[PDB]
Amino acid sequence: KIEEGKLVIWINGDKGYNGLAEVGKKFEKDTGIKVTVEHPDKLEEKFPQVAATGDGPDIIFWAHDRFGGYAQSGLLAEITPDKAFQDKLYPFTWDAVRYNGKLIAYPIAVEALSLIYNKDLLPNPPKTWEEIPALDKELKAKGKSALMFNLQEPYFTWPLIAADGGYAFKYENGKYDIKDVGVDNAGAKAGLTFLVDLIKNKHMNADTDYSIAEAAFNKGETAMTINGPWAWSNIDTSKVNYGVTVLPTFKGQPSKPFVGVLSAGINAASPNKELAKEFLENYLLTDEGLEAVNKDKPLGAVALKSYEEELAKDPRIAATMENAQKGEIMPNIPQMSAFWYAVRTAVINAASGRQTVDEALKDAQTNAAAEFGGTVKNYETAVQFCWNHYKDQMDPIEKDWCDWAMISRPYSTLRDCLEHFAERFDLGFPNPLAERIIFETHQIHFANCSLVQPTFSIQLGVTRNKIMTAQYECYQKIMQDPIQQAEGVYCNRTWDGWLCWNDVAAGTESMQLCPDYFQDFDPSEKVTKICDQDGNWFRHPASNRTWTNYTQCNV
Amino acid sequence: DKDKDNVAPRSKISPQGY
Ligand SMILES: OC[C@H]1O[C@H](O[C@H]2[C@H](O)[C@@H](O)[C@@H](O)O[C@@H]2CO)[C@H](O)[C@@H](O)[C@@H]1O
Repeated sequence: KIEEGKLVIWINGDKGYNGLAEVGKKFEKDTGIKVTVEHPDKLEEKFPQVAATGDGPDIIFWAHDRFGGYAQSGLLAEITPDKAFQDKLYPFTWDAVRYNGKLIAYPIAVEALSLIYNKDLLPNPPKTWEEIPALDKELKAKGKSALMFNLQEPYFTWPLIAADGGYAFKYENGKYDIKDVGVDNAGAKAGLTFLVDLIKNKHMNADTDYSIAEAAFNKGETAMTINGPWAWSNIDTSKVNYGVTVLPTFKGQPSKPFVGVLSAGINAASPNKELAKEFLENYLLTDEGLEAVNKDKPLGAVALKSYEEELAKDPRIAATMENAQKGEIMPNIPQMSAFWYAVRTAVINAASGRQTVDEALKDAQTNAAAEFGGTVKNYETAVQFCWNHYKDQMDPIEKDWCDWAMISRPYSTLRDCLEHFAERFDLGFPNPLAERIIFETHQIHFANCSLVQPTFSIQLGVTRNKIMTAQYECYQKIMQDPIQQAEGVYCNRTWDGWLCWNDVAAGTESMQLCPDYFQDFDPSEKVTKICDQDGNWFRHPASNRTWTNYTQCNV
Repeated sequence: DKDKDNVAPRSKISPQGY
């Protein structure tokens, strides 16, 4: 239950929460109502989980893109500002929080990514992405790098991916057709290729995250980064001589950041909706409230016209809005959660070399579409979707079901799909439903094959082929040999994701050599797996998932 | 052997992984 007579507010950890707490202080002075500001990790995910049970904060801040999904889930109160109040904010900021014709949140501020550069290293920053390699080469000669930014969140890579023609959905005539998706298209491929080539050529590192990029920039090690207005405070503290400017072009077209409007929604389960409204309209959305938050971490271009006017001469804000005009306002529709998850997965897979750029985008769009059109809304529907595609691939090739060359790609894609959706729905992998599905293929497709091992009669890459061949062998072996012939309590034979483990007696630590799947695995080091005193494979207590110890493979 | 994936995914080694 949410407690009545106070306000709990959630906001992300990169924003000015200390400044927002000072606004809370003013509210409590006047009204006696205590305002607590929190910044949980993964709050955009945590909000719908706790609010679904009628719990959570009274007020949730995020960019507007997540809010339609929240509204669809019944988690948000419709807000009711009057005409006089609406007039105090820019019409286009209201449009960002308008979903099915209703206002679902209060708009706070317009955010867009810019190119941030170190004037002491690079007084004339590059106008194009194409000149960044040669520039990095020069800088590396001096112990510096050209560019570091957060590669882990697709927000930061989308500007490049969109530049030459990637898009989420197109807003035409007031509507979004969620069947027309621009993730798997030539322009997205060109921009993602360019990003991947930067990594291949060691101009960037696939592991770079927010904290690493911020620290490299703020220490003077990298001449450029990509970030939003919230980041300028820490730069100021570091005393780097920086400029904020237009993002580089790609193939002669602007980088297109996805523009967010920091927004504040009211939990449908709050017993304090009136207090929340008062706080938001009469304390936060005033020149004085917004100043308090902005002084802590810059907001960007605020939605309140009076304060936006006061700050409009900041060249950093001007740069922010020039980038915003080149990009596109994010949709607020429910499909955004799946869109972002898709782009994240594509980028991670392509940047690591796990998939080609073409395969990464193609799979990302396929699995996103499954959610966008409502076919897949949970793991049970996901598994049905993965199986149905697999069946469609296997049915016409029946005479070749025992030929690894014909079935390897369908079988690998089956696992990619089952595992994608497990991660998506916060489940482990392997898991019992996915295992049931894999056993089913062994039963209906592979039962006439003479061998436990896969055998022959585009193909998978080296690593994937090694993993999938081992997987197939493992399931076939379980099918062959269900029985335990010895007396006693035994863990059963099992596939852990990477390796097959024989049945063993309760209270055994089984050992095998590290698999030769990865260039950074030592195939002379050991993998261990514990079969507990009750005959159950050990589960890691941090996750409660059955867990093999690969920690020594990698050292 | 350079045709193998470079880096084992850390997430699969973590307590959340395999
Ligand atoms: O990376 C995907 C992520 O992008 C946006 O999140 C931004 C947010 O808008 C900014 O305020 C800032 O906090 O950085 C975030 C990126 O890490 C979308 O708003 C978000 O829904 C999406 O998952």
